[PDB]
Amino acid sequence: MEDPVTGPEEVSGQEQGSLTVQCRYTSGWKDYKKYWCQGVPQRSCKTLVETDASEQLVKKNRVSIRDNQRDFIFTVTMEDLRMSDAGIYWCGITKGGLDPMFKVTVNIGPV
Amino acid sequence: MEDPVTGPEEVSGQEQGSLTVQCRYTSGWKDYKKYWCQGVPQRSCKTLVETDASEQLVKKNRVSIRDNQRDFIFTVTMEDLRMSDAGIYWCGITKGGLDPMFKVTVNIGPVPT
Amino acid sequence: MVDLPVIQPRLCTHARWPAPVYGLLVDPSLPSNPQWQNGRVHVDGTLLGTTPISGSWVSCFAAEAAYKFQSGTGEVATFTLIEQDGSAYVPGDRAAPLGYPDFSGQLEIEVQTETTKTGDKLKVTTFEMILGPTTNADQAPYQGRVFASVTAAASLDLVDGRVRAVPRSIYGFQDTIPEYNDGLLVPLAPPIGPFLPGEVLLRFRTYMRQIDTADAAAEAIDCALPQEFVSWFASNAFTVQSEALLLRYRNTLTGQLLFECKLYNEGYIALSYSGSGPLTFPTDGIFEVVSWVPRLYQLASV
Amino acid sequence: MVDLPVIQPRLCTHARWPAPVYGLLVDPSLPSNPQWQNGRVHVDGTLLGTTPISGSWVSCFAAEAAYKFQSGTGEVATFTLIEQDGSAYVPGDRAAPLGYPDFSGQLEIEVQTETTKTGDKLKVTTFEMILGPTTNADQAPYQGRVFASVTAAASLDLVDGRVRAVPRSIYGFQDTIPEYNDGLLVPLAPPIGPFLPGEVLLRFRTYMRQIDTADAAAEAIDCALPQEFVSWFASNAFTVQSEALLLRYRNTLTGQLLFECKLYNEGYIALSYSGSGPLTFPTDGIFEVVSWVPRLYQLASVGS
Ligand SMILES: C[C@H](CCC(=O)O)[C@H]1CC[C@H]2[C@@H]3CC[C@@H]4C[C@H](O)CC[C@]4(C)[C@H]3CC[C@]12C
Ligand SMILES: C[C@H](CCC(=O)O)[C@H]1CC[C@H]2[C@@H]3CC[C@@H]4C[C@H](O)CC[C@]4(C)[C@H]3CC[C@]12C
Ligand SMILES: [Ca+2]
Ligand SMILES: [Ca+2]
Ligand SMILES: [Ca+2]
Ligand SMILES: [Ca+2]
Ligand SMILES: [Ca+2]
Ligand SMILES: [Ca+2]
Repeated sequence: MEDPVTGPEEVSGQEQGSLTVQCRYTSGWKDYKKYWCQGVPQRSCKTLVETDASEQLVKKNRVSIRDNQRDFIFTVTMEDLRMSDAGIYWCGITKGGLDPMFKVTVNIGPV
Repeated sequence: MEDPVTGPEEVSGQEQGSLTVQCRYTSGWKDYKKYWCQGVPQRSCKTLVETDASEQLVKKNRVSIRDNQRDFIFTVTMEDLRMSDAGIYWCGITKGGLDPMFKVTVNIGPVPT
Repeated sequence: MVDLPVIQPRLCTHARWPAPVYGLLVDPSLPSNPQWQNGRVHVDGTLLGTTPISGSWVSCFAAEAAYKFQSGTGEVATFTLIEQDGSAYVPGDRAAPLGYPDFSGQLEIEVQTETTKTGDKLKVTTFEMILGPTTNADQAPYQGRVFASVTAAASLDLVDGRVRAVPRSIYGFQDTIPEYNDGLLVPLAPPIGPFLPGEVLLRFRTYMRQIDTADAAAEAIDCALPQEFVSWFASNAFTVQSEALLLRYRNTLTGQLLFECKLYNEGYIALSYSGSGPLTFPTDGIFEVVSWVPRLYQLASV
Repeated sequence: MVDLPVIQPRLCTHARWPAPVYGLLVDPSLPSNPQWQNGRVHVDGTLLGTTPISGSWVSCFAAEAAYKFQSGTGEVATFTLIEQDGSAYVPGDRAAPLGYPDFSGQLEIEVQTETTKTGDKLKVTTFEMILGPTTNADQAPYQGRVFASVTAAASLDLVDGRVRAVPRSIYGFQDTIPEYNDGLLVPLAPPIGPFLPGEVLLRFRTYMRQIDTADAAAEAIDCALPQEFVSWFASNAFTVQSEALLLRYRNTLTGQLLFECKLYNEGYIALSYSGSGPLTFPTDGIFEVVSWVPRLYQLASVGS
């Protein structure tokens, strides 16, 4: 893997249910903050949840994130899904300048 | 065909030899002037020979052009080839505004050994 | 005595986006006291904010560009900003180098590039650059440091060198100041104002080339004065004798007075207007100076 | 008394390509009497050639654009020109709409486009447009009609509409007038000049974004006056009171006189220069008007 971070291009969940996104990265990015971002433009996206560069699980409202720093994967969960949750999201790694980011499109199926 | 005019993307000849270029076109362009152009920028290329919209031969210097308006091919012949002939050339159809054109790269080398 | 260039607004240059002035209007529904940083000049000729003299500097920047391929992002540019005349940029009493964009969104910029790739050398490359309002790019034009990128499956093999980035398009335009210093405050030209009760800002309008995947509506951007007025005041260095100038905006071929207004010394024009929605004016008039007036001078309504 | 704006050349706007002025020079090896059509103004304020007031108009054009896909060419733009303030273009005693490029080569231009395709709407599209010197495109900006294209495998599904084309790059630049009317002569501002013996044109220089597959050297373009001088004369409408104006170019902090020169009434500056190669000057001086003078006034010469 040459990219710093990769994920699923698309992910689907059902209204009122959940979805999970595995943001896989390469070992050099272990000690960096990881985050889950929403919307466009890409680099002014809204951070929904972010780690503190440890393996501590973080949850903010309906979004959770945890960085597995052995396997180098941070997992995002979104729960109690709403149709308005559909759209463009990003796996992100915080660094100086341009953050590594990976575009994830979220689709929501009703009922 | 759907493109108005197609040529050989690459054509190669040898010093003191000759080569031919078939500029094949679709039937609607039968009664248009055809030409052979040299150089870039594309649309200020140097016209080396241009027909008068008939099937009559035109020759200038080492370059000939002949439109066949039954098979819809104008053929360009370049004779007594020289290394300096190599370059970018164009099949062209003259019309108002942007001419249909097709880029032909002409390569020239010595006869081997 | 102060005078003004004899130029119709429609023949003038916009001071915040490099384009003609197309519109002249008041609109009380828009933010009343915008904190624009370009197109800001004092009547005594003092340039304010990041306002340049030359219209060509507007919404542009100059830099020593350094390029690095970043797999999964593309070719990344680190721009070490200079002033657009080539002199060194030094952080000081304004937000950024002269002419630097004073609005937000994602900007396409064009720069000259040079490649080592076989078969070409010079071309123009379009980069994307996030301006603001907040970003995760840690933009710091105040520190002379900004970042841009261009999608590329592999390295473009660019040669580092001096560029002047000019604006191609705006995406997600917001008329709010960009990220000047990685989230920190910077020195700014103050909000435009104050206005007397019933006064509103006169706006010179142009339209910005735009990316928008759903809406075809034009992207308006307003400025307080055409760029020709900026260079006029900067050249003339008039002496101010009161707090404002009474102007008349007139058709010179008809004599028809279209309105009177006040140019406050601080470089913005007010009309007295009580309407709720926009009122546009013809762009083929001429502004003529009538007299110095005090701040409290009361204008005839339009 | 006639005067000039108090602005250093390095803070000024170029009058033939939309960019800063970067250089101030003489070069006797260059064509001595160029027939530039932009950056041309009389000291009495009369705009000459296609010169506009606003620097944003320079090397641009406005049009009603009609698009049509042509297999083998791509998406073709037919641009029915208008003036850049939206007013109708009327053929008259100049070459083209105001601001229209007055050089040759192949220009990349940028315009706003609107597509009907699902999933987008507005974007900016780069077209290629041949300018001159001679072309097989039958460009006729004098008639208000020019053609451009962008390579596309299938239609871009563009919606016809009004555009303002701004320049992205030049390819095969030649400083010679473009095809203004399909190879016919058009009304032109005359060649710049005449010059007294020993006088050469003072040049304001900028550099053009370029496509060039083999050479990295910058593409210089000169003009006779910065755009700020154009709008200054057009705004002031000074009265002519003799044949020419004597100017001094001075550093205003040190007081150093760098040279004297002559602004002829017809809008160009002559320097008396006795060297053979180019000579550049500092760009942080100020031009000041001294006096009206006759055309035959002999300047103090600047040497090697
Ligand atoms: C995009 C273009 C700017 C080019 C630029 O210069 O770089 C400008 C030129 C003139 C503008 C139109 C003016 C009339 C209309 C005004 C109305 O309030 C909004 C729509 C309206 C049709 C505008 C759309 C944007 C235009 C076409
Ligand atoms: C490309 C830029 C133009 C962008 C424009 O504004 O849009 C300009 C900025 C200033 C220019 C350089 C100036 C110094 C040198 C002058 C010398 O005679 C030629 C080389 C030299 C190094 C130039 C190269 C072209 C530059 C980099
Ligand atoms: Ca960052
Ligand atoms: Ca043609
Ligand atoms: Ca930051
Ligand atoms: Ca929009
Ligand atoms: Ca022709
Ligand atoms: Ca070149």
